[PDB]
Amino acid sequence: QDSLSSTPSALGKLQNVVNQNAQALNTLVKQLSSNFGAISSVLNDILSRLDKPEAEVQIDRLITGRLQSLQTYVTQQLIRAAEIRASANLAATKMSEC
Amino acid sequence: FASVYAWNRKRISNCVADYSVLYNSASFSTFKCYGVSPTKLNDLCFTNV
Amino acid sequence: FNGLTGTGVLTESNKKFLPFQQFGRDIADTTDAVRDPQTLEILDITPCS
Ligand SMILES: *[C@@H]1O[C@H](CO)[C@@H](O)[C@H](O)[C@H]1NC(C)=O
Repeated sequence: QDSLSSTPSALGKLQNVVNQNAQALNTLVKQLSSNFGAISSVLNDILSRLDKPEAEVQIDRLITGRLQSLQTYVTQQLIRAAEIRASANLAATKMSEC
Repeated sequence: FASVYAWNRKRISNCVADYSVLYNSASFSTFKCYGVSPTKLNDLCFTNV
Repeated sequence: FNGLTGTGVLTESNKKFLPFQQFGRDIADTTDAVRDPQTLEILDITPCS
């Protein structure tokens, strides 16, 4: 009890999971600020200025970039999920055997 | 009007801009817009023109 | 608002805007507060449910 209450790094393993997940979401949201070659990162600003054929060119650039950003996020989550599953399996084994 | 090598520039600010009077005119032979649609200009606001 | 378009619920803001500031921004580069161009009132912008 005294050790935990005086050791800031004692629960680093659990804090690391929280930090990594928060970081991933912050990255995903910040990608919405990228132009990806478009005149603007904001769809409403594109639609309010350009007509259909011109807007479509600009929108396609944003779709490509945002779709890639989302695919990156999901892939990383699947990999991290596998790591957590392995940890949970070990914890379950220790519960039974210890 | 100025010569093209010594072209004139005028700054326009702090005013209401009606662009339809120009676009719907029959007196202009060329009217081409870039980065913006000519039919949406009246819905927009700019810092300077 | 002065060419800034979007959809959401507008409410009175508790954000202490300075006299020169016209709008606030989120990390997604979206507007989450504006100054009304006629009343100079600060409004929060919340996305519709
Ligand atoms: C016009 O805008 C000014 C602020 O710039 C405001 O004080 C005034 O009351 C407004 N007039 C009307 C009719 O809204």
